[PDB]
Amino acid sequence: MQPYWAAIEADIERYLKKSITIRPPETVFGPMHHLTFAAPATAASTLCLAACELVGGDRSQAMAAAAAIHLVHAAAYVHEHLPLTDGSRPVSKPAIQHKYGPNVELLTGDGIVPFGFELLAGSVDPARTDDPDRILRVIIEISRAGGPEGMISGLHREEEIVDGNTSLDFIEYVCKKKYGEMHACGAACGAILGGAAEEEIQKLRNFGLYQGTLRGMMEMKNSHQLIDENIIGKLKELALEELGGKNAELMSSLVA
Amino acid sequence: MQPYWAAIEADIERYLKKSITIRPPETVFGPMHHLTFAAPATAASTLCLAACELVGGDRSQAMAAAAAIHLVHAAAYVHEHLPLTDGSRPVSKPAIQHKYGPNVELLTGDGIVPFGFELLAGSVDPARTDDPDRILRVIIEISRAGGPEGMISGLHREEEIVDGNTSLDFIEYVCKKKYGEMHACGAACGAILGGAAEEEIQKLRNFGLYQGTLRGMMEMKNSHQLIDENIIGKLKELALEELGGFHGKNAELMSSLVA
Amino acid sequence: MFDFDGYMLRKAKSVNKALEAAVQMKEPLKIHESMRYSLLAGGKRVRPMLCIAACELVGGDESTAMPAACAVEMIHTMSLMHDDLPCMDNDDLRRGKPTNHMAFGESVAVLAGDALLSFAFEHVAAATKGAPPERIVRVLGELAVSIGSEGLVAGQVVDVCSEGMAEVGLDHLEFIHHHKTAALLQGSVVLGAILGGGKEEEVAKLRKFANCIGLLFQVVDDILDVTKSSKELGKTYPKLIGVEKSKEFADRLNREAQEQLLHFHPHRAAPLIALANYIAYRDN
Amino acid sequence: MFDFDGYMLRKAKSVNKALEAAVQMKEPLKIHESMRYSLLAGGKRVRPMLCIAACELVGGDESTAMPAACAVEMIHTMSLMHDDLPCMDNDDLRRGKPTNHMAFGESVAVLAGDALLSFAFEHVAAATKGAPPERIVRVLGELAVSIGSEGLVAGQVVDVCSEGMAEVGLDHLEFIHHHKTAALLQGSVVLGAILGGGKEEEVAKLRKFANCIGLLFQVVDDILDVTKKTTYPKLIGVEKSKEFADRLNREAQEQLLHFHPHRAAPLIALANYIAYRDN
Ligand SMILES: CC(C)=CCC/C(C)=C/COP(=O)(O)OP(=O)(O)O
Ligand SMILES: [Mg+2]
Ligand SMILES: [Mg+2]
Ligand SMILES: [Mg+2]
Ligand SMILES: [Mg+2]
Repeated sequence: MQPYWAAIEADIERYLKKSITIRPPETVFGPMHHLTFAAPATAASTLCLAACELVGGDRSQAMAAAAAIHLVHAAAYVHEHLPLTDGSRPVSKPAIQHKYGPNVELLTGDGIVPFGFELLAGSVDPARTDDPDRILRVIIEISRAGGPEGMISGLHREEEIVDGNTSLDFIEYVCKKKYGEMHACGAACGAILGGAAEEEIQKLRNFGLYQGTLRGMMEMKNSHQLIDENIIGKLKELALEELGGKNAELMSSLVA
Repeated sequence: MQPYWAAIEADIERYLKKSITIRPPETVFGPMHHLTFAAPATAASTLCLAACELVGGDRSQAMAAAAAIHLVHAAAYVHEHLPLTDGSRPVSKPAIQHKYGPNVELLTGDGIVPFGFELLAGSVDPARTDDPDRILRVIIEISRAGGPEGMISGLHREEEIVDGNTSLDFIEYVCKKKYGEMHACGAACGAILGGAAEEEIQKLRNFGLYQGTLRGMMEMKNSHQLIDENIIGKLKELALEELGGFHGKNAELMSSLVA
Repeated sequence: MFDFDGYMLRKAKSVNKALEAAVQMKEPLKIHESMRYSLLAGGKRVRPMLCIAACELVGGDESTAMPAACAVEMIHTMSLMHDDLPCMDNDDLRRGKPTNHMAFGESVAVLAGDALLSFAFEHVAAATKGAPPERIVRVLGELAVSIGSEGLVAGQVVDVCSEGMAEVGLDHLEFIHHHKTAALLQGSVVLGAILGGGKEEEVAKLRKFANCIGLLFQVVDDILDVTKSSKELGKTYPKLIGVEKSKEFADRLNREAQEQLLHFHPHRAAPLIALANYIAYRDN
Repeated sequence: MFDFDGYMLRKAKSVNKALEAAVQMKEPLKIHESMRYSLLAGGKRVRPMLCIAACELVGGDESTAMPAACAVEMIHTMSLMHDDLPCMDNDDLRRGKPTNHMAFGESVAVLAGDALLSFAFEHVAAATKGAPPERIVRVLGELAVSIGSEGLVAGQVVDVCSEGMAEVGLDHLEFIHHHKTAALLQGSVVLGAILGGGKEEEVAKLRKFANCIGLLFQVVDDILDVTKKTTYPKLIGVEKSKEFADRLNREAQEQLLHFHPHRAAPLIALANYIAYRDN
């Protein structure tokens, strides 16, 4: 619970800082580093490791993946904050600070994303024999959740939210697409790398979907305030219902 | 058009006239009849009779579905030309002729559709074992084809078009939804009904999808000529390959619809 | 003893859940958002309950009837979405909220309405588990019959097409209510009866019964429309024979209706006997 | 070889066909409409050719390499998409057509480019057939490195951070070129070879070949703009720059000395073509 999700955010942050080493040229990695860690953590990575240990796997087995997921999140987070001149992207009041410039952020975001797969492909232990198929599947899962049918898709629609005049049904979708898909991907991957069977992988995959859709739903509440509870309930019900001990009923701590 | 296809089309009109008969209350059946044949003819409907023969079975078997497929289309046609007072949909130039007022049109279209399924449910022959299984599967293809992820998506997105200031890609998507989806349905349904087998169905389906889209673009040509022969051929092509594996005096006719 | 308020309150919950689930948000968003807006806005779920009750009554269970149950409420919804349009009634309130076209535009409303009509057939055809193919098809046919040119749509068109005819005979007015209102309630009970395994006689008996609470539900629609407030309701006989002689008739039907249920064991009929009185007696 | 253009034209078609298939229109329509706009814009398709050629070079089969071939074009396309953005080069045109962000806005341009980059990996991971997962994953790692901060992006980052300093040396210039240009060519050729069942030795030659012709392009391109800010001529003079180009072309062609004369012909041909261009 409390300090468990901590050792997780830590073991992940550590693995990232051990992998993104500022060096020549400090102009490239100077940003690649700052932006990778300047991005808020995403529950998706946490959920990735948690799911692994749940199915019985060793945390490290899904560390490259969890790292891969934060990178994709990070890269996307940066890009959704780039200042645009044509005003095609509505101005989000939570204006984050920009150390580096628009050209360096954009390119760094394009550098971070592939680094995730590098780590993945580059973490295949040739001594282990299921490592190949399990990672190839995870690369599919991750790239597919960060692609045009997933995250990208949520980022796009989000720009259609008029605030004071946008139903909750719509927002949930944007949240399902912006976070849900990624979180789904998260638990799903943690289970695959874990060695879980199709039965579990799916169940953990559904939980994540609802889990991520609920989390980002919480993010949204901040701004517009049609903060219904008949939606927070529906989701957690379906989330919990997707659980047929602790780790087996701890994932249900984010829905309380 | 080509003689073969006009003959099939004629049959469907006869079958439809046999099925739809003006009668009291004429206030209801008058509009239901006129609007049925007022809608443009669709190749997704005749594609069902043809596709059926190609795999073996007889046309008469697919007549019920082909009829429903035209009716679901008719309904959609009437609705897209509905006079919308609040300028919801981009009041387009079309302005076709309207015999009946908005209300009766809106409503009859809602009466056209269920009738498509009535004909199907009633087409069930007691001296047939599979009848219930194919007609159930076809009812699904049609309802889905006519669904919100089918024809309705095409109609919805179509409004988003602004004269000659929209890509070929976008327009091609619209035709794929508005026309391909239904056409693909008619090749499948016909196949299914004919008793065909998956691999065949799937193909005929893909064929219809492509043929349907090509047909859509062809009528989206006059709307604004710019459809280089590339998009057409790309489609024209794409469909034929699918037909690889169907031989006969019929199998070449199908190929004629796109060539 | 039988607790109606509860039986119905839970049947409605079960029904609202299945609905909410059958119609999810998905591309194209606005279209689906329009579907959910009117459908899950919450009604009384009178029709879907009739289906479920008729099914359980003859032997089967809710699970088997839920899809068709949800379907009839889908078509019932799209019918209201279309009745409110400018070319029709041009209304601004429905289920206590701005009309669908008012909220999404005349274009979306229609397309979202046509979607519900069509989707009702897909759902019943593909989601009904626990009934042989021929039976499912049969039901599809009955629902089609009940909402078409010899059913619901028929009542609606004859209705608008008689805007003037100030001769309004009780046969014209009988025809309207029978189709514009009774038609779908009849289909609801029938889909249920058949799907549960009901004998031709049980379907016949339930049909005639549904038919009864048909001319009834609407005689009420009229009495509630001409007594309640535009705010209580959330959105004709009481004209030719007055608002008083309309309550002398509405009874005859209620009884003549429950007399049809004597065909079944009074214990099993409790829901219908009941659901029949919430129809004769309700506040919207 | 005979008919080097016909060859490249064939490769381009087979590839364009596959690209159309791979990225189909769909919801959300603007994100995809943007992707196709830049991707199916019709070009030379050198990278996809380098990939397929490299595969067939080692008894590989074009079929097995098509997904990866498409993948490298997706990255190139998206690099060019972001490249034209206002915060960067800010170009309103490209090949006589409005640039991507001008047609769909900056937001879509950005996102669709992102969509092409991640899809690049998806398509390769899931569409690639005729090779063991160990090979595919490996190939994915290679694409990854070719476009990250040790490849494409590395080159494009130093280049934007260099427009300020006007005192660039051959060292600084060659880095920008190896990363912003040869990196992706290196990837392409390496993907084809791995998926083709190429020995590590073979894979290593091809990696070099690519680097030579990668550098070769920018040099010859610098020479031409003179026989018609920093450049090879400003640094070492034309005469010398040419000397380099010939050395580059000579070396590249040696890397292919041992594969079959016939299977190597296309690359040798592309090498010369890069050296003896009038524009
Ligand atoms: C538009 C048409 C055909 C109207 C006639 C049928 C009718 C009286 C429906 C009202 O249903 P309801 O009173 O149960 O409304 P709700 O479902 O909102 O409770
Ligand atoms: Mg009204
Ligand atoms: Mg109303
Ligand atoms: Mg540039
Ligand atoms: Mg530029």
